Amino acid sequence: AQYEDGKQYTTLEKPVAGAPQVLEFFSFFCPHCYQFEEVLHISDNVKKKLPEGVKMTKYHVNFMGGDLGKDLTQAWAVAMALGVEDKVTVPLFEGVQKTQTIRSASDIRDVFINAGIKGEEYDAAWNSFVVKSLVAQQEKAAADVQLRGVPAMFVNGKYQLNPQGMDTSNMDVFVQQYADTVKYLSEK
Ligand SMILES: COc1ccc(-c2oc3cc(-c4cccc(OC)c4)ccc3c2CC(=O)O)cc1
Repeated sequence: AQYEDGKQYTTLEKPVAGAPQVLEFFSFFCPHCYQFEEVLHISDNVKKKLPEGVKMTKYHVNFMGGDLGKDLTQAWAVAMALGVEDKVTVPLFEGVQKTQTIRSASDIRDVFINAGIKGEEYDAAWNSFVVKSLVAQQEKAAADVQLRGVPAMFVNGKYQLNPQGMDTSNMDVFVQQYADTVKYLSEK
């Protein structure tokens, strides 16, 4: 078998029902997550290898960064509620890891302000029960698979990507193996 459990992916002991087709977990504090987003563009290359109907879901996690870690998960909920993931992902990553200018909830907000989101919209979304729910959903999804590491990707609540079984001498080969794997799992 060219794909085998334990190599390119692992299988969940207890599967999760009702999960999204493709589910990614990441942390703006997470060094490999910065690489998947800015250097390797994992999500985008996965997306391009799937049918157009497949739903990709990406969630932030709490277990890195203490207080800011949770602030970031609420802010990611704001980003999803407002639909501006594509406007704030890069500045969030660089604020936390490149310039290290994100050191409080107020600096996170600055990112959205600079990115074009009006102060009133941000604060209204930040404090909304819609966002509280989106925070709960992110947490719940993570809880379902006892997530202790990011970046992580799960396919149909049953399969987890195992980047440790993939060649890393070449960034492009590595993301294609990763993307081709997601496609193979999406079809099991
Ligand atoms: C859930 O926990 C985990 C999450 C991710 C990893 C992981 O992240 C990785 C990133 C890269 C990389 C990134 C940017 C350029 C680049 O150059 C080609 C290579 C390469 C390999 C890995 C691995 C696997 C391993 O460590 O063997 C491990 C554990």
